[PDB]
Amino acid sequence: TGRPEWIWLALGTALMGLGTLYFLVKGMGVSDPDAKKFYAITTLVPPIAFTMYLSMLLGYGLTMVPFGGEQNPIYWARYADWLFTTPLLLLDLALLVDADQGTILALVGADGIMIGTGLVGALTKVYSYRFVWWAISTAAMLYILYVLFFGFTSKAESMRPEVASTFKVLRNVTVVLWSAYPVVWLIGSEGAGIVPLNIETLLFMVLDVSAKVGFGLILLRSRAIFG
Ligand SMILES: *C/C=C(C)/C=C/C=C(C)/C=C/C1=C(C)CCCC1(C)C
Repeated sequence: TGRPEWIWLALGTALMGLGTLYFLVKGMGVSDPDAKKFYAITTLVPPIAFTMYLSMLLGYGLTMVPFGGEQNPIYWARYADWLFTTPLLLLDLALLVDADQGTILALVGADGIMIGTGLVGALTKVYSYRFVWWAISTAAMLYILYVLFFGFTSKAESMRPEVASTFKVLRNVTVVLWSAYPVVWLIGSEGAGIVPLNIETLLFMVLDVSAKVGFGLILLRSRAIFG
């Protein structure tokens, strides 16, 4: 076919593939057991994004959903990707500040609701209900951010400054990048259709890559990962 944003899918697959190998390589030359924990988790995040980007580049994970008088193109492979990568990122932040089991389970659960309702909204045919789902998905997100900001940050103070300070950088990159997603969804293909798919795809890879490979790098090159 050759859709305009394939170029962006091509750069997403590429960046994610590099990050994967570099983390893999760096992670298997590490003997520390906790370092090993963070490395296994993080190195798992980019490959999952890689395959989902590949398929899309190659033509899968796309479906035409009717609404607005149009047959709209929704890249659902995007959710099959985030469903597994967002909770692995949360877990990565949660292990850092020694979050409790209830917090994690709730952060991950809340995270399950967000990608699920978001997907249901991306699939919904009554135009206005799409925004209802989008609404529930976003509120689930605000709960997660509130927890990362209010809860986690507090427990990171029971950690060394090197640890509390690697966390606030990662928590900040997460608050800023996550904040953007619901807005992209809104003004683009899933929502208003103001921003065309090709610019939306570009916006999405820039965030996906910053939030994954960007997040991983900062985390795995830190000394705070060591037990
Ligand atoms: C590697 C991928 C990351 C860090 C993805 C983060 C994705 C989000 C924070 C997505 C959020 C969404 C909403 C708040 C509502 C509408 C639909 C979503 C799934 C785009």
